[PDB]
Amino acid sequence: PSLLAHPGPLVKSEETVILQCWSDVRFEHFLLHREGKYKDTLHLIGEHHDGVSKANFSIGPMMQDLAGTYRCYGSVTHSPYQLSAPSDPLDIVITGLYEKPSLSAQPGPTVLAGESVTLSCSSRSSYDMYHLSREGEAHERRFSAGPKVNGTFQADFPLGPATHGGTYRCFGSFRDSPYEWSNSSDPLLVSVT
Repeated sequence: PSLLAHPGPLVKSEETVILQCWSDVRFEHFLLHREGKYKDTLHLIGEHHDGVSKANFSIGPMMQDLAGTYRCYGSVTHSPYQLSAPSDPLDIVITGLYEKPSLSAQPGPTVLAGESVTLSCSSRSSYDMYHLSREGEAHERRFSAGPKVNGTFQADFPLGPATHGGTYRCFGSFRDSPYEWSNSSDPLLVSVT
């Protein structure tokens, strides 16, 4: 069973996101499970169309307790449901809780293919961790304040040789609450020619 967030895993406080469970395997039920100290499971009757089974879970107005790692399971029995193998884990985080950092490009937003571009994320408020996100991509990059316990005001993300353009966003977070992030910085569209 596969699991993906719509429109994505970064969820603004109090908004809602949809986590969709789907498989080729015709499951009558789908159980969306959240790990952690707020572990829980949601259940939805499956739906089959072009030979595929899927369920859309609406993750209620985003709240801190709803953030964390999720996994779903297909099932074909009646409660207690006999569960299939879990999907790959998917982290969901709540954003919009702290002052957005500033995001900028060293060469600049417009660069030549093959030339190096570096993004800097900064803030007058210290963050223990900075996150660099690119629209359309799952992997995120991180920069830690490290062992030091008083956060850091800046994070540089060298992207290396420009290859394809993209829209970037960065966020700050604290060590004691890793799934809770700041408001997004203004998006930075990078163009390569």
